[PDB]
Amino acid sequence: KSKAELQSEERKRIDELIESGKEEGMKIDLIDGKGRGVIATKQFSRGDFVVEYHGDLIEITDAKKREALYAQDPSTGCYMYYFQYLSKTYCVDATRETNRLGRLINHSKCGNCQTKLHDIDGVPHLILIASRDIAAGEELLFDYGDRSKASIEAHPWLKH
Amino acid sequence: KRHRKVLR
Ligand SMILES: Nc1ncnc2c1ncn2[C@@H]1O[C@H](CSCC[C@H](N)C(=O)O)[C@@H](O)[C@H]1O
Repeated sequence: KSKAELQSEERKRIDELIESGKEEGMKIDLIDGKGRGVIATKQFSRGDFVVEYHGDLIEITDAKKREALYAQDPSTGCYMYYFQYLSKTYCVDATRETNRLGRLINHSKCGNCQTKLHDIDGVPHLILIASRDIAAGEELLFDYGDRSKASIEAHPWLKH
Repeated sequence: KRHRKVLR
């Protein structure tokens, strides 16, 4: 197959999985020092779609409104995922508890998933792709990407 | 003190 053909076939697999919301090969576990995490129950191969980071897709005005409200309640966790799309700031706000697993995946700078922006006919999606082969039983991890001094002071696990 | 998740 040509690159274009392989890319088309990959886009097709990804679009189908985004559509179905199917989240196979994963389960929730308690991970020491992290709260809940998501662990592989099957081997994933490098390049495989893992999961969508699924939640409320919102723009910047609403994101700030929600942040200011979440900041007032210390029991509320951190599930807001910011990105740039077509020169604007967007956020997948996964604060609401649902059965979707992307929102539960923990942080490492040296993890096994990489987030990508995936556009379907003008609708942006954040998806996690395996950055290497992932063993059954190991925790899914990606780089949260917040390197700010303000965050790292309060959340030192962001440093590694 | 909150942190974010941010695409890079
Ligand atoms: N490497 C890490 N070490 C410690 N806590 C982590 C971590 N990665 C993520 N977390 C935790 O996970 C939160 C982001 S949402 C990820 C799911 C969360 N563990 C839960 O049980 O709901 C972070 O604010 C922090 O509480």
